[PDB]
Amino acid sequence: MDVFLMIRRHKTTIFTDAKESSTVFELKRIVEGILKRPPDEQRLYKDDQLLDDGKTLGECGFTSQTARPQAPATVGLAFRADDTFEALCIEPFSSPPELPDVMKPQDSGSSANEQAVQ
Amino acid sequence: MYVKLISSDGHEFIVKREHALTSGTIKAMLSGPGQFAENETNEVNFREIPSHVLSKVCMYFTYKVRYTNSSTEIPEFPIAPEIALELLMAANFLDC
Amino acid sequence: VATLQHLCRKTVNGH
Repeated sequence: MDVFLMIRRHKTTIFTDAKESSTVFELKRIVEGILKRPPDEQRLYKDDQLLDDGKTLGECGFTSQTARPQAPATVGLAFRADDTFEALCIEPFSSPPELPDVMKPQDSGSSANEQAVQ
Repeated sequence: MYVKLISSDGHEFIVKREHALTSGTIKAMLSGPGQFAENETNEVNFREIPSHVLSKVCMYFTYKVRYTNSSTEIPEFPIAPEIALELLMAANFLDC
Repeated sequence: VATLQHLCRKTVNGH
């Protein structure tokens, strides 16, 4: 019945809320309000995969076990125009002490610089 | 309705208005008695709260919403020598 | 339920 969803973007993450039986189309509206992107030049990703707006959170993969106050759901939003990308790689905010979204080893990478985006 | 919170680090996080209404100050900012810039609406700005901290307290912003009508378990957030120090003035600065 | 303000004091008050 209810499910918590979240959109993922580098340094940018939006907490989105919707009903498991709502409609990927409804969650899409939040993007046009935060990123201002319509259901055309934008793509969603769920569970290391691509989100399908042809199904609902429950008929897509969320129900009440992969989205809630205990375990929220994250979607990757990327816009493809000619040759550009956005999501795909979710840059996690600052969390070197705890909240290790993954096994971030951090062996080396700080006082050496690496390409750097600008 | 949702609001975006920015950390002095550069990270950004947005929580539904009601989800952010758990700050006591973020809700008043959505319409605080201030001027209106061509942009920047329903957003929060903390010049003294890092990204990892604004998200820490933010979890209670949503946890408190569904726990406000519970009154049975209501666990407690984990605190240790690594995270929680900033919440001292930041967590308290965000009302309850 | 309380915000993070009370949980943060738990460590400073005890820890």
